[PDB]
Amino acid sequence: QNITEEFYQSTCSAVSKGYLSALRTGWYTSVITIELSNIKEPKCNGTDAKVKLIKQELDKYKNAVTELQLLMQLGVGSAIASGVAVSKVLHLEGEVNKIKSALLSTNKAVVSLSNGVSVLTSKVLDLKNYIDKQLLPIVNKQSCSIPNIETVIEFQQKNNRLLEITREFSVNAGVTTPVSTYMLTNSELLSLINDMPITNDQKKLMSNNVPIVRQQSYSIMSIIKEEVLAYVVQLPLYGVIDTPCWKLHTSPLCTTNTKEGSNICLTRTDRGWYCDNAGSVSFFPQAETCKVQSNRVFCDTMNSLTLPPEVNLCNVDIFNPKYDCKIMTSKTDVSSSVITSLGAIVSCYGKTKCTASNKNRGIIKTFSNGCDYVSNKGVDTVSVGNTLYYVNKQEGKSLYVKGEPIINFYDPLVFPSDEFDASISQVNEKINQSLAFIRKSDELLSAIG
Amino acid sequence: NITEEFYQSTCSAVSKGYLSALRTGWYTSVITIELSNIKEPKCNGTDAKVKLIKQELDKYKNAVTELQLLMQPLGVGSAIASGVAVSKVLHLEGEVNKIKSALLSTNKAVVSLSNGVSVLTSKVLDLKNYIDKQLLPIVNKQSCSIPNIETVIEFQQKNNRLLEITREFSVNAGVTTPVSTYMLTNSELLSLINDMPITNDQKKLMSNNVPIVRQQSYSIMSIIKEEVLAYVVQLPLYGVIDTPCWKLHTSPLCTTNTKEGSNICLTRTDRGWYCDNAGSVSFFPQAETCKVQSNRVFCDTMNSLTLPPEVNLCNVDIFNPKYDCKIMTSKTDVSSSVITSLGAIVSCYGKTKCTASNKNRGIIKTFSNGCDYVSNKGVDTVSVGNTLYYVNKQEGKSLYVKGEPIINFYDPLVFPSDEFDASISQVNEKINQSLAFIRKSDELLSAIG
Amino acid sequence: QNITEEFYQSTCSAVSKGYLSALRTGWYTSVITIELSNIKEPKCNGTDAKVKLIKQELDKYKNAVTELQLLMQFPLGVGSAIASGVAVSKVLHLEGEVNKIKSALLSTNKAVVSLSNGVSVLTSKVLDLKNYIDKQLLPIVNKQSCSIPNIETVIEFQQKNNRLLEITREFSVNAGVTTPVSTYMLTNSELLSLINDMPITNDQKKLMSNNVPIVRQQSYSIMSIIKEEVLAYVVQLPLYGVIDTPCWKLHTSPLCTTNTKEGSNICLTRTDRGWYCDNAGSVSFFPQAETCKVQSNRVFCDTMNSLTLPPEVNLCNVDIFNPKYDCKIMTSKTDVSSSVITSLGAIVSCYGKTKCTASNKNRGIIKTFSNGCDYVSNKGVDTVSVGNTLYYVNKQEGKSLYVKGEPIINFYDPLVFPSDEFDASISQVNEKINQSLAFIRKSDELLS
Amino acid sequence: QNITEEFYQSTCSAVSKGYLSALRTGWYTSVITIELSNIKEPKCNGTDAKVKLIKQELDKYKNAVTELQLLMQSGGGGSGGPPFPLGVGSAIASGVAVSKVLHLEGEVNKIKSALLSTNKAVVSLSNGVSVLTSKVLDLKNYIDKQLLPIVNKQSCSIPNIETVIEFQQKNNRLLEITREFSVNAGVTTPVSTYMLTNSELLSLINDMPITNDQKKLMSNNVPIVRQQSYSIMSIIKEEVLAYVVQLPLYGVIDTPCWKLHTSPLCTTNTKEGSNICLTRTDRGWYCDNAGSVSFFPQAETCKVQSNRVFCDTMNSLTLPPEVNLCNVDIFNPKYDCKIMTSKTDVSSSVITSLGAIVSCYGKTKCTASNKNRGIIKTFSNGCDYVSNKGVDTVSVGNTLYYVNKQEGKSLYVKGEPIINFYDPLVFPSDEFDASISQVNEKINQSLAFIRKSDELL
Repeated sequence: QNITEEFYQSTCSAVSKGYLSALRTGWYTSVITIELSNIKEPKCNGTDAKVKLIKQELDKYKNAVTELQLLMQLGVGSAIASGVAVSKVLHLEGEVNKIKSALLSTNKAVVSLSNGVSVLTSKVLDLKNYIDKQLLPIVNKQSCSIPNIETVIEFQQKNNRLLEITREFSVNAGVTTPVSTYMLTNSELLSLINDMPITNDQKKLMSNNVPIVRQQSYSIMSIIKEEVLAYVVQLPLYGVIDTPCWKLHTSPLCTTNTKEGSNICLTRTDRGWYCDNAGSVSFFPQAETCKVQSNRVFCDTMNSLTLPPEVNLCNVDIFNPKYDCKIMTSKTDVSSSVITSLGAIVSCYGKTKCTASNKNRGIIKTFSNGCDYVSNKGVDTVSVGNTLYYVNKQEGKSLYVKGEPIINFYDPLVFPSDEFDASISQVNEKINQSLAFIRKSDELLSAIG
Repeated sequence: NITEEFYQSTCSAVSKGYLSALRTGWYTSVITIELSNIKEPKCNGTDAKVKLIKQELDKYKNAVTELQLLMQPLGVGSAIASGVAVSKVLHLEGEVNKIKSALLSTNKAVVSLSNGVSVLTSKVLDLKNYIDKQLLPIVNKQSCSIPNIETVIEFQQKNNRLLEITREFSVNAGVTTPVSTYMLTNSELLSLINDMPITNDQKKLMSNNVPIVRQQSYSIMSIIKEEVLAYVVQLPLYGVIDTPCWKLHTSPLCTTNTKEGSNICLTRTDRGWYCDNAGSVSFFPQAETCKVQSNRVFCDTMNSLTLPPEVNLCNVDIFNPKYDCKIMTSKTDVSSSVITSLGAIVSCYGKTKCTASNKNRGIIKTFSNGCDYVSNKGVDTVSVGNTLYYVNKQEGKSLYVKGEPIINFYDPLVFPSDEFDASISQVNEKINQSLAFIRKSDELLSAIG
Repeated sequence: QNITEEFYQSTCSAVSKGYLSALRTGWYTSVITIELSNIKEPKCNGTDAKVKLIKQELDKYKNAVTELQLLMQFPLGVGSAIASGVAVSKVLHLEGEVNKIKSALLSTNKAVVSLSNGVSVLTSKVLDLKNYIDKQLLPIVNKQSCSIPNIETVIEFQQKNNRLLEITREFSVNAGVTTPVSTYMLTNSELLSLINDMPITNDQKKLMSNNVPIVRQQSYSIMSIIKEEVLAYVVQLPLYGVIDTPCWKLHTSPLCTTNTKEGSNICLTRTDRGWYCDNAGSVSFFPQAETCKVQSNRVFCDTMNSLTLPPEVNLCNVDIFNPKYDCKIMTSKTDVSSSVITSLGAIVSCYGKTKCTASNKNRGIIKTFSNGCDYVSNKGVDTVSVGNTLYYVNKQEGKSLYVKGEPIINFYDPLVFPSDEFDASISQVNEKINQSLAFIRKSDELLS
Repeated sequence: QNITEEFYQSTCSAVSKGYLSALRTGWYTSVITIELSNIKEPKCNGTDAKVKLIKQELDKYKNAVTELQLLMQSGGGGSGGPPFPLGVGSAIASGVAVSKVLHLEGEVNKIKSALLSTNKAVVSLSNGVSVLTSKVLDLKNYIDKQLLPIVNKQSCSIPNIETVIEFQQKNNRLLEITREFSVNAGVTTPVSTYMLTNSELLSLINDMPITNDQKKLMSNNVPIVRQQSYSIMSIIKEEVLAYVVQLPLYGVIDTPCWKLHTSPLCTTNTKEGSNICLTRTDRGWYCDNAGSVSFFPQAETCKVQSNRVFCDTMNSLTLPPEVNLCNVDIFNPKYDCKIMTSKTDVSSSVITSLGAIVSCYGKTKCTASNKNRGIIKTFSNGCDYVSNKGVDTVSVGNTLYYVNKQEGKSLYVKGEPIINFYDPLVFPSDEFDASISQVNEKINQSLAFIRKSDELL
């Protein structure tokens, strides 16, 4: 493999490349079912120790049932419209029954619902069969033939799943992310992925990264009726796979020459993850949304902006004519560090002491005032002020790109020092507007001399 | 049962499993309408029913008048030359009389005409009977009996077919295709199919695909003389049937190696329908010259090429030695899509958006730059740029043939880049030529010592 | 509306601007039904003339029903237009669906119905031959003794049956899919009622309602099923997702040199002629002339017959040598006189001894053309005459402008000009010229 | 359940009306106790398998108790546990106050006596605060009776498998309670069924001193109540474990609410940087509240059921009702509508209660489509609105959004986008926060400077 990183001394930024995309574009929903002997209710004259335990469990099971019935009843959207769509179909009368019939002969079917959706169906727990067979004869009459100890233990363990489904939805109000292991066993998810109408490339991918698939899935609680508990599991579908990705890291760029509170600072405002997606670039500004396993980036495109491919030119030539590169400005000469994919960017301003260091021989570099970068080869920690940032130790090849820090090119009298969201062109229009005051208030003075 | 293979090497796909029905020849039959001779009313009465009956007389008379005017890499065919031959004989002296002689006592007979043209003939409407027995009796006398009201209504209905046949001929120079229920009702068309020198399975074939027969038939106005209207119907004769047909779709195949249009492009040009036929392959290159009902394929051999069965090897290995697969080359860096029988070929080039999507799930593939394929297995639409295509949803078995796109074997500087219809060998002729020059004139530059 | 045209003297091509888009991007399907009576040929042993006329029409109805039962069983791309409406057709083929629509319509003639593959469609009962036959016609003729029918019953049944036969006739020669959707398939009032009931914006309703003929052209009628005494056929209507974006039309004509020795000229023709409409930040390009239909200043096109181009395609009109987009051209040596009549003008390519003329209906010849590519507005011009061909100029009113400049065929050296290129570009010709220059200069340094 | 929505073209913003308030206005706190055994660690020699299992389960019980002691001393749960103009609260401030009273003298004993013949009582504390008090678990009774004569003696008597099993289950709730606390420094949200079973919480809701309408609202929306409730570890002493539970109190109910969605409003009149932008910034939830309008600007301090909006006023501002006049005329006289300006030409879509807002700028593929019909509108540059009338998705670039398919009626209010009235040569585009009037000033300043400057030249 190859993950590489370039550091642009001119812009105090770093682009780390070599990653492969896997972006969520679509959803697949499936219906999961637990089938309950709700009909059950215990009464009998027997009072063995082993009887009490089964009666206690029946109250637990019967409680979870009654509670579950009460519980039944930036770019903005709703993530779970697909699952809620299947949930509302399930409430149509007999739609639940279609599932029961299909799941009579095996525990995994493909039922086509009334809205023309063909969805995987799984029975994952058969509590009606266990109770009605091994339990109901025990506690229906009064002579209440006492069970063996293994039935006390077995019913208790089967009932455990149902109890922690109900615990989950007493605090989640029906919708969880990630979908939990009681919601769906890892073994069941693996069998679901194996049965999904997708490429064999996708199936291998979803199986390799089940933990990621969990975090990007939704459990949506649907119905309890006709002795069936049904909930929808909504899984990610990655339409984009193996396009190039790259991550942008950005730190402030300031003037060190002035030795006061008055200095101009400029920063690339467009950091985050980047992906090629259908002839454009999908950009994820909250890099908190993109999970990375190995060199693969798993993002949900619902959290992206779509940008023209020319945005990549702000990493080559920040002053290019083709893309209006976005920057911010401030007058805060504050030192900080940004740990990158296999390196570290340091901005060191003021009287702060900035260290690069190695766990075998202590301090191995002192930083000048200004913006600098070090590779993760021969550096373990980077210290800025009272902060010790450890550095990522993933293997890869780093590169230092030398250039004049572009903050030097700006003339501090006329610099718009407090631009929150501006660009390279927005800043020059502000500069030239300020020189407009300069020529006009000057040659007005040249009327009397 | 329809199957499909997509060859990724050559950006093409074959749809197998269809059954031939090829137009081998023609069957020409003569259709007669018996007409009373024009007798202008010569009657004075002014009841509204006489006015109405006279009005319909002039529609009839001005229709006989209109028909009197009317009577007086591929090959290049003459479609109705078969039917016109029969029409030409009827124009002869004493031939229309032969039709009358054989049709006094039947509504159908086989008549010998002078040129050895012995053709079946049918009398389909007898207006001379109706006019001379019921109508002009009242209206040809100097003072006219004023008619039945039901005679007014019935005469209009009887005359309707004669008027409509005249209209169809009058706006079509006398030749009509498809053949309508006015030239030939479905009752008579089925009757004629019962009496052709075809095998019974061919009689069944036509009698079930009657719309197809009509589309491929002609109706040639021939003569109006001797109280007789006659026109020639030309019905297709399907002499080769139930033999295997496969359809070849092809799409452009280009390198994406460089950006900014430095690419070379290659496209198979043999796209169309192929059918086994008497030890050869009939090739129909204009997929409109074929119709498809169910898994059947009605093609017209007149628009066909006869190819040796070795042409099929181009689908197996495009660099086979026996057949020289027709290819074209250009630099067309545009995106396109072909809907196959149970899939879609996508040739996504440049920076276009190309996706396959499912109606309930959303985007499920996002194609990379190059030639790919999706099957209708869980795919409902393909979108290329702004164009949205719908895939066929028939039940089928589609196989992806992995291989290397042969546009990469070719060097981008030896490539004859604008050849309309060359072959693999004709290009390798020009690669061999353009190569041989450079090595010589570069080795000629060696001996400057 | 304001229409403008510019003639680019440098590329022998004019661009008409100012049209307004209506690009069909999706389909809507409706199920149109005719409720039938399906009663057998009658046992009434009767002879009166009004009985005979009724029997003739009944066997017309029977034959039409049986005729319908037997019905069932270049840089561009390729699709199936009716694939959307064939979805709904085969939903109907499943038992249960026909009963659904029958229940929804036995009390009212218009409905919204949810078919079981997940589609909600408007459905209409347009003709009810069941209850007419069963209550006016079946009574008197299902008995061996026939009551003689009324005459106005004979006239009316023949009128009602007429639509069923006409729809049968249309389906019978068109394999069961028809375009345009006739007035027998859907009368004008029924269409405007559908348009009202569509879940479309209140603007698209105005567009379709005021362009009913064009909606007919880009629509389909799909014969679907007969059973349960119900005839149903699916009607598929255009949905113009793109509306009122700017559109423009590009006209092109061969641009050649004029120097005189027959067989010693190089030619060069822009090849991107067709319709262009702005569409979702790109340019949809309709290179087939037939596909786009122009009514008023509006251009109706089917997006499935289009190629999507980067917006920089438009720069080919202001600068064919532009850095960004490689403009598509073809070359040759075969130069003939020919004219292209534009939206509000005419391009004349006059070459050789051919005489070329523009003339007014009163002033006679108002222009005589020089050899080479030229233009003339439709202002005070009625006909253009190139050789023995007389073209008429369009008399649409609009403003036009003559962008003067040097024909680019002049810049090219005839002795290296690639004169065979069929589908080439400005840059492809540039590559081939630089190549042929090098070969000649290669042999020059390899003569020394 | 008549949800309706209007879209204002002039300001690029839609309002959903017809929701019902359920506002959290205050807190109810109740004390919950678990009786504990002061059992010393097993004192006997025993090696039977079942003696081992009971010994282990006692250690889990004993360890969990010293763990809970570690919480109640180091800290004790007593903690201090926002956008542009908002305030800053202290959620557990109410509950911790009751937690500290329990550390006083005899307040533990008042409860212990008050919960002797019952397991639910009312205690009036040493400060006059009357709190419901519930004993949920009695481990002292079980450990001392069924469990102590085994461990007490010099040689352990072997227990049953049933005693081994039943103790594992009685012990369980105490351990899970200790787990939750040990991982949260003794303050937990939401309140779990371990902290408080649905049986206990619905019984607790009934006994509370609140209206009948409040009881109905709370007893139905149990998960929302759990999400909005805190559980504060308080004290372990006196052989009693007691923790405070802080429940939301809905003092405002059934008043009308509405939600405002906004999007950028950018001039399309030019190419690339020449465009200038306006955007309303008062988006969020509004509810009529005591003749004022409570504004919830983070719409996710609110949770939404059918028709019903559960907001928390700690994240609210209080506004005069004239604020709604911003949704009929952004240039109104009474209230100064707050906006923001920029030069940011990137497309964006908002999903509303029953519609979609699309801000298509530059060259994005902005599109709204249907499951079975395909694209039913391609947006052109500007700010447009589509309802969910047979609309299932909206695509902006590569991003697919699903429209709300809520059943309701939608109104498109036509108007001139106000961004077209502003002179782009003298327009201010820095404003993180500004009002309509504040922008008119900065334009009055600039245009009146050129009044004087035109004079002198």
